[PDB]
Amino acid sequence: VEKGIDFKLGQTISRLRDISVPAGFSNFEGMRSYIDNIDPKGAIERNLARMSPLVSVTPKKLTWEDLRPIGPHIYNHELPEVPYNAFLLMSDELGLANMTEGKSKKPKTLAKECLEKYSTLRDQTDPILIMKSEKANENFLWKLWRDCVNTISNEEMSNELQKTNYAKWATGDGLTYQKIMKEVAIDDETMCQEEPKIPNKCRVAAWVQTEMNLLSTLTSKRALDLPEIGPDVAPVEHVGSERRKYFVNEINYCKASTVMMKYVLFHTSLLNESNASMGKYKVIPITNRVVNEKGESFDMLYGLAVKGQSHLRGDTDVVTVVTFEFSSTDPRVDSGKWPKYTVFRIGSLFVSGREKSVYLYCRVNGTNKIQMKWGMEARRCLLQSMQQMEAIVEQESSIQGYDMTKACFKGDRVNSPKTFSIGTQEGKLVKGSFGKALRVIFTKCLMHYVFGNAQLEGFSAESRRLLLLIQALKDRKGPWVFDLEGMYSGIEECISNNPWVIQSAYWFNEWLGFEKEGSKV
Amino acid sequence: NPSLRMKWAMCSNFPLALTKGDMANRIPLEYKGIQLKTNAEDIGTKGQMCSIAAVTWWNTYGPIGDTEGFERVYESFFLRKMRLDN
Amino acid sequence: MNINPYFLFIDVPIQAAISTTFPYTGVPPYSHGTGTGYTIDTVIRTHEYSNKGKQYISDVTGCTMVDPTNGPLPEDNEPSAYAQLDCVLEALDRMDEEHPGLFQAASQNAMETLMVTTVDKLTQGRQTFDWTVCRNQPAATALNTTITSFRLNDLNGADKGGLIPFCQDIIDSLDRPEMTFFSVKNIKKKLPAKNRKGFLIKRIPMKVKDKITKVEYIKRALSLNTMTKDAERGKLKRRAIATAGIQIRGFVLVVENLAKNICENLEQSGLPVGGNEKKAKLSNAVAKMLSNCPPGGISMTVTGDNTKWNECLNPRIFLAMTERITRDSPIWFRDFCSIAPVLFSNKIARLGKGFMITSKTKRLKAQIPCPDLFSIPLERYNEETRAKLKKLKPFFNEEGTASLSPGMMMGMFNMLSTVLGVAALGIKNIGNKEYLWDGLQSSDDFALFVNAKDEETCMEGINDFYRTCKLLGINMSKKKSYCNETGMFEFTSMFYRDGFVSNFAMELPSFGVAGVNESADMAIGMTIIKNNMINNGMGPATAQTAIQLFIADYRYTYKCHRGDSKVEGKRMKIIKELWENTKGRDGLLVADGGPNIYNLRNLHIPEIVLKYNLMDPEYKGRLLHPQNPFVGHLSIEGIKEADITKMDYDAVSGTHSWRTK
RNA sequence: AGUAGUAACAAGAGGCCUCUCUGCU
Repeated sequence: VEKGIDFKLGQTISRLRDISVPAGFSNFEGMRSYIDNIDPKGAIERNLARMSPLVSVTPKKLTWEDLRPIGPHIYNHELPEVPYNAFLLMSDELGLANMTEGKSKKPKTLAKECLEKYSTLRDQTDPILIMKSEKANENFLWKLWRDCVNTISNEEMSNELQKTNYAKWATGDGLTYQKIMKEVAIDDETMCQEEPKIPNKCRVAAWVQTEMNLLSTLTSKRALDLPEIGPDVAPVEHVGSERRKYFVNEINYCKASTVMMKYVLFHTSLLNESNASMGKYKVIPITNRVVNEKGESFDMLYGLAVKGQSHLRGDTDVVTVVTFEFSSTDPRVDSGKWPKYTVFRIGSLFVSGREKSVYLYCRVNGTNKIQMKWGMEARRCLLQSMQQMEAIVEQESSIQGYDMTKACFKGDRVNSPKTFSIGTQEGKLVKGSFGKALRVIFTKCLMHYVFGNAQLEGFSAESRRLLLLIQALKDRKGPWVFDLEGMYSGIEECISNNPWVIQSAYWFNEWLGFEKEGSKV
Repeated sequence: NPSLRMKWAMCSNFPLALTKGDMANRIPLEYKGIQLKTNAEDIGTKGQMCSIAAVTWWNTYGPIGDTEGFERVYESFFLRKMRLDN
Repeated sequence: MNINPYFLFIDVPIQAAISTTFPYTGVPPYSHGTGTGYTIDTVIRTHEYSNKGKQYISDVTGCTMVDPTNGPLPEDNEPSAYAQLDCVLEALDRMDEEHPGLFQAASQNAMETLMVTTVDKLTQGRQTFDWTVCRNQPAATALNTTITSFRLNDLNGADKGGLIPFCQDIIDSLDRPEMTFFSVKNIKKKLPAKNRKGFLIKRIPMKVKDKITKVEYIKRALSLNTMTKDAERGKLKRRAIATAGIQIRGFVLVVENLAKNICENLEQSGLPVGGNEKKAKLSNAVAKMLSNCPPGGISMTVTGDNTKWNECLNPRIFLAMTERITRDSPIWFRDFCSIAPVLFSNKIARLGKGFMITSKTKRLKAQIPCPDLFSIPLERYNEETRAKLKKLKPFFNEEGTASLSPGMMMGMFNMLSTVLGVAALGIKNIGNKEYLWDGLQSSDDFALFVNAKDEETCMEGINDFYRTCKLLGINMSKKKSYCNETGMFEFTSMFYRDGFVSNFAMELPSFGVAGVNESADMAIGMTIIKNNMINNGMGPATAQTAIQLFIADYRYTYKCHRGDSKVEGKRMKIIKELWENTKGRDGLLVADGGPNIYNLRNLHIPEIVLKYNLMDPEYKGRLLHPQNPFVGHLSIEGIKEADITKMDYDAVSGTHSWRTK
């Protein structure tokens, strides 16, 4: 017999094939004979001729006048100032510094050695309440500070915390709802479905600008020291080693790298404690190790933290972290920044001969395993910076025929230091250097880590098309648009209460004003 | 997550699976205050567990084995290294 | 002096610094709760764009079906599913008559690959909806349970080995009057106790044999699991993805193979191209289109996106496509290549988990499942959910699943839709007017170049392309598309400006310990950096920083810092002792406390082979010991093969090749 | 409370009681 394959359909699949034809046919064989036999030529023109003229793109030519500012409700002075909702303090932190020889040690031990040196802040027992949150309990929060500062300073190895009434209040014990069978839920009339709580609508606060100002500058200490690689042999390794040794030499002493390492070490120890001890409340200190320009290692203690009951089965179950952090910033200077915090005044320090007041910011806070797991990997904030740096170098290498890293950084008799536009003092422009631009890029990556949720994702993805349209207007490519109100309304539903998204909208408006003003010249 | 699982395993005291023989009898039960391996029996396979400090104990003070002719086995990467070195 | 980051764009072009508009250092958004609301929304949106079509009732399943093909033309810029049949037939006929011999060659290649492959191809994929237990499973266990339950009803095609008898078993199982299967059930067995009650009601696992009817087997065969899309960057609000069963994978594989064989010989398809070939594809396309412009004429370029793209394509249009393509083919392959559109035109969405109703004063909560969704009055849901349920109600079947005729619902035909887009791009002109269009199409993304005498004729050609794609069910997003002159565009988030190509929207992966063992993770991490540097175009200094970040994470995870460092621990004591005892210290491994030597040129070499001629004889004796008690028994997976979640590393079986409990 | 953002966690399963060591030159 002939050696042909067999695939013969049943009855049910033939009926499902018979009822799967477009409109105008009866069975499958009529449709198959229609496609095989008849000729379709010339039908697209008739179908376009009988279609309505209201189906179109309606294209409009883009001008510099059709670009209104995005998000006009952030200048509205009846909305509240957007609060500070990051996990840890960034530009307001105060590390109690204790000089060591550089040996690593347990966190509990580090805090105990840092508090015995600064023994006037540890022995403070009578508080001075400066600021209180709306729903906080200042007596319970002060008793939790005393319980942490006594449990970190005893003469054992454990940092377990007893479940007292204030630790049960602060860690939120006994607040989940009990599940019931679905028959009792259906038969009961007072069991509705909860309306969702949408995020708020806040206006621009001035503290994000000072966060961007202060985390770009150079400090005196450095907490970043990446490990080694091999020697350099091939010339690609020479070019890469030159760009590395200039980028790291510019990024090392900035405040942002100190804040990045503080976040890395804290989320590491928090994840370790949440997986190791699910049932206990454990004291977790906020610490770091830092080094000045002579090689002297310091241990910085930034605060203490209480971890709740971490029985986190799914990846989005929340554990409660209560944070007590030292600072020197007066919380009554900028009152609209701290409604989430309870501040006490716990003492004084000598920075160089003068007294600085020392405040304690206390806050109930929370996190899930995905944010703690992505917290240990905040050193990716270097990579996205460094990669971006090379995209600014190689475009300069679209001009000449050698590695222009030294030319962009120092130059020679041919080149010059490429001044960048860095910011706006008093209204006029201000030009910085390449290292200052690298630190602004690194702080932008870091604040994408710190202040990043779905609002930042949606806002970035919907304003990138607007940035490409403005690039098209700068080049005089002459862009045409089809529905600009849709692009703008897709942008402006992402600006609710993220501080970085509101400040990005403000900065976008300022830069678009500069670009319009420089178009007329 | 296998990254965090390997992290929390290396935090644990005995995460490894030491096979039997006389070599698992050469490794002690402790060393300078570091308990290298435990000493117990299992339900089905009758085994023990050990630390990674025991692996470094093997690499520091373990017995010398025979490696007269190791380079004849994995010579692909040794040709890679021979191309790299010149 | 107020620092502004956007001022970076005053001295740098925006394409060169576009990677700061990718926030890839923050957390990708996850979805706590149920994806029942998002699935109900996707069902409503699918049935909303096609409600003006023919609505009827299936005489197989009883679900309410909706057919929009050859329906009325649109009258607004709202999305449409009314694809005319003669327009798709004319687009495919022009596509065949411009590339002669293409369709017959693609059909012959697809049949001569069908007559080769075996059922293990149905394991090299993704999760699979399991009809036995009504849940997602891996592909191997889903195929295994389907085979061992087909054996009870005398369906022995899979015992032969091929794919054609297995698909014959699939299309013959739909005619069984009763289907019996192995369902794992923890049916209780009563055990005594010494307590006040004396019984311990426990759940002992076993295997029982249950059976359903023919209609229930059909509705479980046509079913489609739904969930929420986790960790998707670039959108504010979440969305649902689907997942099909195992009764459909063997046909989807052949249809995808046929459309890939068409797309490989298409000169305007940016998929499945990959690497620096993509940057060459953009540059070649712009060069070929600027090599055809009229003198004194303008060449524009539309950078575009597709709105509701996999919700408005129909499976009946795909049935007509595969009936046209496989035309000069034998009858059995013409019936084989027309079964995946049949099973996709009758698909049934499963609605997920349900809705959690709470009582705030008594502090109680419960979860209403999908069958009992309409068992409570509708004024106990919130307004968004209440309008959703009022609009869902005519399509809900009483088993908790909702009918879903139109739409592709996630995209399983990511190549046949690409063929439809290229068929739309190949028309080039309507009514002898003075323009010509061309361009690239990548599944959902597309880029359209238009050459004409001025820019008014360019806009008229763009309008004709929009109105032409309305006739195919290809909806072009008017809010996410813009149009400029040639030399500045974007395709699959590869940006093109003045010949320069900026390749991005690839998040750099977790340069950290994978978790297999020490030598395995070192080899996997260095191969990750080398593959990123070859394919993704990662720079030299970026790759050296990635080496250093991986070395820091590696030394933290396995507690194996350098011997001349001040780090302390239970392992660093013996590590510092080893550093004290060693004469030649550069031969030590990273995990023994030695230094790092990896640079850009030796990422392909194993660590042991890289350092072998530098070790002390004692250290290589203890390291490369023959009877070392840490390895155990050998197998291929413990030597070379492990996944990245696949690669093949080179691990010399020394004492850093242990394994856990 | 808090995290979070269109919907969930703020322990669960059982007979007052049980089960689910952590050092970033």
